[PDB]
Amino acid sequence: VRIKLCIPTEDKRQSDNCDNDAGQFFILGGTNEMPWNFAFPYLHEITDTVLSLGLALDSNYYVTAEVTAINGTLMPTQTIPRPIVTYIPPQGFKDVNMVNMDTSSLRFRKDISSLTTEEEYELRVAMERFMSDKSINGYQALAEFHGLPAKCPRPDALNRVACCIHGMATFPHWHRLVVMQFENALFTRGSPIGVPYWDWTKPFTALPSLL
Amino acid sequence: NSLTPSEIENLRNALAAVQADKTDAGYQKIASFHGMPLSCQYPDGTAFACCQHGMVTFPHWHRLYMKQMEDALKAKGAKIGIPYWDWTTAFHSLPILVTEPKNNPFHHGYIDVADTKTTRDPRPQSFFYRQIAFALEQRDFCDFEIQFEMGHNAIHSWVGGPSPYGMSTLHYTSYDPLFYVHHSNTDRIWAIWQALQKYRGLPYNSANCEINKLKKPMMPFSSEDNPNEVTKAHSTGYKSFDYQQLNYEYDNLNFHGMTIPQLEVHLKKIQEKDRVFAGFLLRAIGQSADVNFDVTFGGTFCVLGGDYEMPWAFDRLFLYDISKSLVHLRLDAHDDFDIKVTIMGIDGKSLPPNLLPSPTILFKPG
Amino acid sequence: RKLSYNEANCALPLMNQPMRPFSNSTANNDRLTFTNSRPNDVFDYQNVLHYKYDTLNFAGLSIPQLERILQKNQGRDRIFAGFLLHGIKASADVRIYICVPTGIGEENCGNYAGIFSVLGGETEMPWQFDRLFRYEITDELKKLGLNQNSHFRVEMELTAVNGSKITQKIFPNPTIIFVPSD
Ligand SMILES: *[C@@H]1O[C@H](CO)[C@@H](O[C@@H]2O[C@H](CO)[C@@H](O[C@@H]3O[C@H](CO)[C@@H](O)[C@H](O)[C@@H]3O)[C@H](O)[C@H]2NC(C)=O)[C@H](O)[C@H]1NC(C)=O
Ligand SMILES: *[C@@H]1O[C@H](CO)[C@@H](O[C@@H]2O[C@H](CO)[C@@H](O)[C@H](O)[C@H]2NC(C)=O)[C@H](O)[C@H]1NC(C)=O
Ligand code: CUO
Repeated sequence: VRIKLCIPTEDKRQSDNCDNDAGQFFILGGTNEMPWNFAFPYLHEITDTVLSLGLALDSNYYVTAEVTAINGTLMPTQTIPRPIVTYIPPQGFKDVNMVNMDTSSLRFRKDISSLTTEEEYELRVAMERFMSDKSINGYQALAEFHGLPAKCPRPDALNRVACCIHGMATFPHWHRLVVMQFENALFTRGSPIGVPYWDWTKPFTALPSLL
Repeated sequence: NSLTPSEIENLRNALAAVQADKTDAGYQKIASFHGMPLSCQYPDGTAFACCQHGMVTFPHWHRLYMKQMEDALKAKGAKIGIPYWDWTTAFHSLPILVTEPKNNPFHHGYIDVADTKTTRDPRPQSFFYRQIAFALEQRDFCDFEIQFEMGHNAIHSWVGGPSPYGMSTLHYTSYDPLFYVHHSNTDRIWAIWQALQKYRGLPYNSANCEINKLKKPMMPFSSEDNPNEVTKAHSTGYKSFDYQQLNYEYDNLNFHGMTIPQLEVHLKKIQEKDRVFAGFLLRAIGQSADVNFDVTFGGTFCVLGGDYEMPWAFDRLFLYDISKSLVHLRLDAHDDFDIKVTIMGIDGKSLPPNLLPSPTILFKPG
Repeated sequence: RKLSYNEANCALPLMNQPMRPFSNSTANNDRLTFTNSRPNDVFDYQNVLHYKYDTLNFAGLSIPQLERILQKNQGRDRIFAGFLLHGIKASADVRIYICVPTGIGEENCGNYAGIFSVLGGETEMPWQFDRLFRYEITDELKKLGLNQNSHFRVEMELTAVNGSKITQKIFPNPTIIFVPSD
């Protein structure tokens, strides 16, 4: 597996600078091989070449892999899960601060139990109207975002998959955004609250009466 | 504002104290430098007014000048720094210290050269807020200064009015206690900006335009005859950027109600809407005058200047948003318009015509 | 041009089969169109179909000065993209892009050059063009500072009328033809 270091393309054209190769490694295997998977990621240091190209270790770039079988046969990229860049900051480093205090309003997401009956009814109405009825700006579209009308990478064409991120470090980013969508959707339809949460961490006997 | 007696209390006496040192200056020498009595010489030794406005190194000179002044209350119970009043924040009236008629050191100054105390003649959302915020918007230092200087002198125009002995004039302004206090503020504004940059990773204690001029030393702060060691040390341009080694502190660099980070959000927020500006070329003229805009009212802005001042010309244009004017006429920056202006002298007359050339008119999205 | 205007040398077996709906006794009952169902009969519209066009000048240009424009157009070096087209199952829209390599390393691709359309529907009679369709890409290459000798290539990007639903390559790759000055 040859390691190519790529610099992303802005435009439609596939102009991604993958010219400069960052690394290289090898894999022993065979037929009637014992099935196996390292329980931990293999890390191949690319810091030096990343420094050579004059782009910060922090900044955006990616890594692609050329898998050549020992047979000499060039192999499909699908053979191996795509490489990732892992960044190790100078310890210790505090990431940038949050914005000071609060002003003048933020959507407040409460425990479902903390909801007054009024709040229950009002976000019930918001949900009721968002859901009923259907549109492009409606509930079913957002419900469709996550999974199975399969619009990924694009709703075209040949092979489509679910859009939601799973088995990745970016899972919670994706679903955070999604929850924000839901929030806007309910706010514009007339609810004073941010989307409430239910602690499943707290021991519970039954589902909240809300759902 | 927010002062607690006797915090107010200590100071008058200190200002009182230096009214006559009067040896070092004691205060009149300290006054002369911005003021009328002649600071320096061309090599021909001709009178100059050692005023360092109109140039890019404009803040340092002053920001110092506060220092010289600031030091001057030294161990005279100069227990806190010169206060600042945020003229940005709209105000129905002037601030006390400089108003109270009786037994107050801030009412006026005197002038051995003229035999008189200062006379001031005030003249009639907040205008300065809008004007300053723009300055903050900018990222180039030079770009910032032009607006920063012009936002500034708008007050030397309006505080003084039509008295030769006053804040409207270069000659005797420095004499009026009101002048420093206005400054602290002007200086404060500058500081805020530095914090801004710093936030943005742009240079703040440095500045890339123009390398020319920050290096020229500054008189009088240069002069041998300045018996304060400190200012001479930073008499230079490039020193005096980091006001930290002064050493003073502002209570808080927050524009009204805004974290610095908050502030950028604000400006960033403003920036969404596409704007339209007018920019003038301004250049030296002996007199000091105010200029009134038109297309409805678009005005206005003022220029500070006096006899025997070093001539100056700004490198860059001075911008003044006139979008509210267009909406007023319902124009789209598309329909095309005549930008009409007027330009009064501080003395009662007389709106002489440019002088300044023609205003360009430019559009910023968005 | 003194070249045949009411006859066609180019297609010979096709000019004598009467038009299939117009030759069908049902449901074409108009004797005019029925009688002239053959292509050859439809060549002269004026004598046969009894109509005229108000002016035959195009773009306000009389036919002599039109032919002049055409020939002066032939005057310069031009570059064309050739397309071998045939019947898709349905109608689709093809866009034309020009790929210019950067020095290091191997490189692509698109700046927008053109667009043309292909018509169709299910149950259409199958068809294959026996010659290239040409698309002048000369001026776009001029705007890229490119040449006929300069290194570059031409890619088509095909979008169905379904609504997006971009298609994989169904047509042979674009030819590049150079025509020297007249
Ligand atoms: C709009 O999108 C669909 C998405 O597939 C296009 O697919 C077309 O679908 C037809 C049948 O729905 C396909 O026909 C099939 O062809 C294969 C052989 O390739 C044959 O084994 C099947 O029995 C069937 O006949 C067709 O391949 C496919 N055509 C293309 C190029 O998309 C549909 O065509 C699109 N609609 C339009 C406007 O063309
Ligand atoms: C001439 O046209 C007629 C119809 O215009 C053809 O007869 C059929 O018409 C029915 C009407 O519903 C259609 O369902 C059939 O499909 C038509 N013909 C078929 C079955 O092909 C008639 O066939 C045509 N004659 C010729 C030889 O073209
Ligand atoms: O499923 Cu993807 O979100 Cu819990």
